[PDB]
Amino acid sequence: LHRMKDLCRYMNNFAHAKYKNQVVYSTMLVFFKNAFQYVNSIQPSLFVPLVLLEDVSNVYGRNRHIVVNKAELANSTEVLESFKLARESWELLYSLEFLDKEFTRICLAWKTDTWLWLRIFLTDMIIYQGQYKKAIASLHHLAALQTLEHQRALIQLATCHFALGEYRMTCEKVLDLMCYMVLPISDLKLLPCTSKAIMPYCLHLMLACFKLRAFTDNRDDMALGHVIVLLQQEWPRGENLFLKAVNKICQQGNFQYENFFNYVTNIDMLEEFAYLRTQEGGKIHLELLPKEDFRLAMERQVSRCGENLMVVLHRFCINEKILLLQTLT
Repeated sequence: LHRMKDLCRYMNNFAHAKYKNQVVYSTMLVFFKNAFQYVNSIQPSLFVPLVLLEDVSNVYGRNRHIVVNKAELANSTEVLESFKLARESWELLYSLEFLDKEFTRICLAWKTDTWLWLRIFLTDMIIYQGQYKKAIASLHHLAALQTLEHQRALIQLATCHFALGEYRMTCEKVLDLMCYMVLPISDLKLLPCTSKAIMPYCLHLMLACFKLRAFTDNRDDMALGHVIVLLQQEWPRGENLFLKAVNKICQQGNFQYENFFNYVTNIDMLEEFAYLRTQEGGKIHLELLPKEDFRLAMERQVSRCGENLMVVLHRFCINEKILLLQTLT
């Protein structure tokens, strides 16, 4: 590819059929070879499927990189190299004008559906590119052509709908995503189509969305509730954000997040809320219920310590689908 780049550099910067034919066809075979390798690595069912995502790890805080662990993908280095080389092949195909035209021709001559392997590989290059609308269209193409590949389509739609500032369509796609994910448990990521890597990513997605929806100097209370509920995930990393939420509630003093004692299964949450209610965290009026009934409800909930966190978080996600109304901001 780079020998051709030097030779094609010379043939492009300035019939000359040989150079253009080489730059198209040699790239054509190498592009299908590398794309076949990539989609034989990720989503291997076309010849656990893997998906090229964008995980926002810092929810408490041509030159793109894929953050894939060596555990879920032990051959991640050369798979990433093959994806990069095929992306460069596609870029060099569409870069030179004659190469662009006759590559479009040769790809149109074969199955323009791009099957599923080539279609997935196009979705992956486009998501890695930084452009998400053609990625979303290619994922719709997948869904038309197509937890197996439904997990693939939904999770890729989620990461292409995040796209730096949508924050709602991602939530809807992800909510429809766990509907297929039933299990009792900061850059682009490549995670499998299983719960272990998709559930934390989806929860971080909702956490970031509701964090940006909540801390906007407004009086939105439901967003604060969603924020606290999702923050239970991965303690004690959410310590500072919970402290900020407590300070905000002390400033306001009108927390009305009914169904509160149905999702908040954390001892520290309840101890802090009781701290706020006695004299010293202020005298903060808390409508956590849909005087005695309040302490009585906290006494029921301290008895529910444990209650493995993903089960209750998934129950919150599926039962309270009305979170899209607060997600509108």
